[PDB]
Amino acid sequence: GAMAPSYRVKRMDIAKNDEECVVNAANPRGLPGDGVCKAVYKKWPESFKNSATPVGTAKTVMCGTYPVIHAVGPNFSNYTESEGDRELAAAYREVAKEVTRLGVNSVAIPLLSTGVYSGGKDRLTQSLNHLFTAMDSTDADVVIYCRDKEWEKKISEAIQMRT
Ligand SMILES: [Cl-]
Ligand SMILES: [Cl-]
Ligand SMILES: [Cl-]
Repeated sequence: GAMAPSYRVKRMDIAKNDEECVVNAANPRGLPGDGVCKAVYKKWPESFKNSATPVGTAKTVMCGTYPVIHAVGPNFSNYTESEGDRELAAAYREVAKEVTRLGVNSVAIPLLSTGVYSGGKDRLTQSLNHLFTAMDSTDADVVIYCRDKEWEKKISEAIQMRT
């Protein structure tokens, strides 16, 4: 575990993370995809061997000794708000299980279902709060990656509020 487990947020490409493992915002079929998923595919393409896994689940594949945790959030274009919310909470709980199993001291994580899976809605708070529900009981240092300046400010504020 980390000496004093923390939450941080960085505005940069998760493919250049400084953590012991990464969470991919994966699709269920293990395809290269776009956004985070495409950056992860370019950096760790070996990790997409048998990475296909259902919505609401996480599947880890090694790239050398570096773990890639393929987390499949729901596409809110396809799910109702109610059912999408259940599956988004589930994917984060499976991430917490994998991070614990691997014994890592840090993890890089994107906000699942906030990009092309958002169904055109702002899901910062929804996705962030499910991340906390899952990861609060783990002792890994969590580093949340985003791309938007206003999102970085809002995520930083949400972290500080709890402290
Ligand atoms: Cl960057
Ligand atoms: Cl997404
Ligand atoms: Cl973002």
